[PDB]
Amino acid sequence: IRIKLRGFDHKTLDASAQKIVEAARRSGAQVSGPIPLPTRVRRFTVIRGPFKHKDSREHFELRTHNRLVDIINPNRKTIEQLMTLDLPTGVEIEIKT
Amino acid sequence: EQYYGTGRRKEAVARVFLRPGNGKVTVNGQDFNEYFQGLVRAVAALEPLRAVDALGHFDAYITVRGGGKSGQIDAIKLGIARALVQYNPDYRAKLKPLGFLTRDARVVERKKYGKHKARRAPQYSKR
Amino acid sequence: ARKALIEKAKRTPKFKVRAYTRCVRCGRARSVYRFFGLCRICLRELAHKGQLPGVRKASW
Amino acid sequence: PRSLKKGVFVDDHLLEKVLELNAKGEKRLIKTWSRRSTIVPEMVGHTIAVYNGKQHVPVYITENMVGHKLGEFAPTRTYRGHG
Amino acid sequence: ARRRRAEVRQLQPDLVYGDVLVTAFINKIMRDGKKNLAARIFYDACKIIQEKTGQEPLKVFKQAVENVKPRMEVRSRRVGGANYQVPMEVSPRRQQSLALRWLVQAANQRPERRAAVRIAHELMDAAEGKGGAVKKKEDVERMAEANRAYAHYR
Amino acid sequence: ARIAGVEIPRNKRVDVALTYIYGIGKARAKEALEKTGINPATRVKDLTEAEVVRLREYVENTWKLEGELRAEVAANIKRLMDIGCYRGLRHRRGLPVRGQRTRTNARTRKGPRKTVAG
Amino acid sequence: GKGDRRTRRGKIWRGTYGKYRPR
RNA sequence: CCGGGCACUCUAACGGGACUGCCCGCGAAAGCGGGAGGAAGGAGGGGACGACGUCUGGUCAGCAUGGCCCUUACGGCCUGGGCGACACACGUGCUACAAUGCCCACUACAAAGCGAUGCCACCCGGCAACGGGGAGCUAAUCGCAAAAAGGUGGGCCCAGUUCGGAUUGGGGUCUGCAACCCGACCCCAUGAAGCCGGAAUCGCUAGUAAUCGCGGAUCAGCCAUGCCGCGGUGAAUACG
Ligand SMILES: [Mg+2]
Ligand SMILES: [Mg+2]
Ligand SMILES: [Mg+2]
Ligand SMILES: [Mg+2]
Ligand SMILES: [Mg+2]
Ligand SMILES: [Mg+2]
Ligand SMILES: [Mg+2]
Ligand SMILES: [Mg+2]
Ligand SMILES: [Mg+2]
Ligand SMILES: [Mg+2]
Ligand SMILES: [Mg+2]
Ligand SMILES: [Mg+2]
Ligand SMILES: [Mg+2]
Ligand SMILES: [Mg+2]
Ligand SMILES: [Mg+2]
Ligand SMILES: [Mg+2]
Ligand SMILES: [Mg+2]
Ligand SMILES: [Mg+2]
Ligand SMILES: [Mg+2]
Ligand SMILES: [Mg+2]
Ligand SMILES: [Mg+2]
Ligand SMILES: [Mg+2]
Ligand SMILES: [Mg+2]
Ligand SMILES: [Mg+2]
Ligand SMILES: [Zn+2]
Repeated sequence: IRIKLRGFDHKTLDASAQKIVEAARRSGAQVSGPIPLPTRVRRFTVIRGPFKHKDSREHFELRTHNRLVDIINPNRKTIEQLMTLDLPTGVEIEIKT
Repeated sequence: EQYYGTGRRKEAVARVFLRPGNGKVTVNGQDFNEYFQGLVRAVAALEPLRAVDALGHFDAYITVRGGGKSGQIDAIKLGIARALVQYNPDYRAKLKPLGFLTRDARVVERKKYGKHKARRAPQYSKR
Repeated sequence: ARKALIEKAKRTPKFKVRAYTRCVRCGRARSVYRFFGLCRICLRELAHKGQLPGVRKASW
Repeated sequence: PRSLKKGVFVDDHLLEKVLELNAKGEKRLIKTWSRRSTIVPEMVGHTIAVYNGKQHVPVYITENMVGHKLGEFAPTRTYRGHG
Repeated sequence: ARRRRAEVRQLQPDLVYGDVLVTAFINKIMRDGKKNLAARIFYDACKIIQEKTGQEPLKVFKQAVENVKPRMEVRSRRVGGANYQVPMEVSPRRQQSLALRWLVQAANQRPERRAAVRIAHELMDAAEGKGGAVKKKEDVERMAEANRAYAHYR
Repeated sequence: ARIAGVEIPRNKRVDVALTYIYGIGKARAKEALEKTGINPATRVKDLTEAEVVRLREYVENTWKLEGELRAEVAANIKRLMDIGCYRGLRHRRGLPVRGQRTRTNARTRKGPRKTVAG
Repeated sequence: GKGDRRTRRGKIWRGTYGKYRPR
């Protein structure tokens, strides 16, 4: 079972990944560590002024950080315990297999 | 048995393994004179193997990726020098004075808004 | 011709090629970003106020 | 131009005019705005008043102007010269 | 620059003779970053030098550079309402720079179809006493000699 | 008058020499050599008379060329000019026909500059 | 040169394919 | 490709490391010169960041807002046209004027990005643009994607040329309700000026200039040779 968690802010995402890794060992299933995936960076470049000043620009970027967690064994006791966790609202999760 | 070196240069990364052998060198599964075919500076990578007399005493297995052929050549040189200095500490001399064991941190400069390039400015004209 | 243009763009046209994007904040028709639905001026204003999640000043 | 897998385009409001003429007294003066409509061989013999954006220019159709568009026979800009 | 003196760039000795002069000549031959093409041009010129005038190509090259080197040059300077060509000495670094630049330019002025033969012919021309570059050096030194009256205006 | 009433130059390869005929390009100068069994590498000055006559016959039978082609093009332009087409109007005045800008440039059609007092 | 559509270089400059720059 | 391993490269979080810290000399001192070590040495290289104020600077057409003005019209809807005009003048660019080159075939080596009315592998048909089937990928998995300059081999042999690709004729593809005014691309034919540019004028101090290709925003399509980025190859010179 593979859990992929993404977020805009890396600190809360890392905290969620560490929480998942730590809690997954309550009923140990040979936990596979939280691995980081390549951050995806979207860039936007705007003219600074409202009118006619093309040579002045401002750069903005939006980054998506991605982490992956795997459990080798199912561990149903530890699986149903993962339903109600402490998930920061900025962290978006996805479970799959 | 092995001796390892890592060499980075201008987006190019080289992994070098040294073994005792007749002197056969192989880059990315092919031959040296075939991978760098028709490139005059391709001998420069084996400069560290010439300052230390083990030019034909080491079989070298090299995997390069990234950058370009010249950057890969310099990455290979740095990796070979690092592997040689890992062969014994006494190889640091005759390599440090020639700078074979220093990273060259010259990267391409980023383009900036308002310029055609990193520093090339648009053509100017008063009036 | 500002309010009527905004409302007309918000309306469905007879042909699919007559639909064009406008800024959902000030109604601008030029330089409207698909990701946000906002024009560059409104995007800069909202980004400087911290109201665009994950959006930060870029420097590398 | 248009792809031959598609048919040659007529607005179907001017085609109805010439078609209805062809069996009901086939010669009159039609005013149209469909400059993008392609001339058809059936249209030969008719005088069509085509909008140039300001006025309807009368165009009398012949054989050697069948594959063109109506708008090519109503110039939209008046130039003369400089001076 | 106003503040300090520019630090000279130390070229890497070439991987055939270990000579930095060869590297500088190649850099003068190169354009648009095509270093391999310039090196091949020089080495084809060296081979042709090996065929005709069968002495050492390095010897012919160094002799050409020594023959083209100028000892005097005129610099412009306005004093009062008149411009003067003040004769001045040349540092050895500028001597080498001028010699290489003039050699490459004179070689490129020759009408031979291929560049590799142009460079070789110009090199063995400047080796003995002749060539466009030697003519340029003679012109420069004659100009500096014909202005010895203004040697105080520096 | 060697081929289609024109003299293709000697000392050049046959494919290169063929392009010297109005209406014959590089693509046709390869087609006319892959359908007459003649090597493009040979010079025109070295050709068997059978090759020359066969090439001339095939070329003059396959493609409209030279004066006939010029007549066709001029007739097409006259047809455009007479019917009052927009392209015909721009052909009358020597202005660009394919919708190019004329505020600047358009010198191939309009000729040399004719500076006036500003 | 790069302005000729009937060459590999010209097709590369225009970023298109055809007879002269096949894919 | 598998088992297997996290050695290595890499990925992304946390840390260390560089601070005139040490030795010699100069000087009250701040500091300056030299050396060792170190990946890195004297601000390590590049960004973000713009003081009190100035310019009656720009923007009422991005938005907001005082006053003035219109109110079956100076408001609103539709069709068509124009913003694409053209005796001329100027700015910024692109492509060249060739052999350190052009063309053809084979063969290498990147980075940063984008992708669900989407990216499209592969196969079939057309010279081709492209069309018809049709996997995989909500994407470190699948695709765009071919990198190009380069390397090897051959052809051209100093010509307005196998240089250069404007203009025009013809046949087509695709997007779009609709390519006439006014789209892009493919194929055939046409093959203009241009032989390195007057007075003059511009950029750039190192991975810089020059040169080569690649991606993105807007976007049905595209007039992008623009703009913002990315990497490949890689100089010359600074006496003063
Ligand atoms: Mg670059
Ligand atoms: Mg109005
Ligand atoms: Mg649209
Ligand atoms: Mg819009
Ligand atoms: Mg300075
Ligand atoms: Mg021809
Ligand atoms: Mg590890
Ligand atoms: Mg004012
Ligand atoms: Mg004003
Ligand atoms: Mg207002
Ligand atoms: Mg107001
Ligand atoms: Mg305009
Ligand atoms: Mg126009
Ligand atoms: Mg300008
Ligand atoms: Mg210009
Ligand atoms: Mg161009
Ligand atoms: Mg030609
Ligand atoms: Mg050509
Ligand atoms: Mg149109
Ligand atoms: Mg001429
Ligand atoms: Mg010429
Ligand atoms: Mg000027
Ligand atoms: Mg500076
Ligand atoms: Mg341009
Ligand atoms: Zn807005």
